[PDB]
Amino acid sequence: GRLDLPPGFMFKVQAQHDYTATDTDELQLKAGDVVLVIPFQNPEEQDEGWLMGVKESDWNQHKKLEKCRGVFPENFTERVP
Repeated sequence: GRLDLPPGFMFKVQAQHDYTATDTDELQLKAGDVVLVIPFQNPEEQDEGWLMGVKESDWNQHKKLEKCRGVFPENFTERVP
């Protein structure tokens, strides 16, 4: 996939449910998905219980992550050590 990693990135997470998100910049998660926790552009754009993360596949497009950026409920996902 990508050659470089996203700056500010935190870690990889694993969804535990299928949350269909349909927005202009939402993050669709599927029960058993892989998403990376990254620092959004601002916390004022983040919701309560939802953070800015990108899917594993999207990572491959890290080249244009700026267009892969999305949001997802952390309480609906799990942290991957």
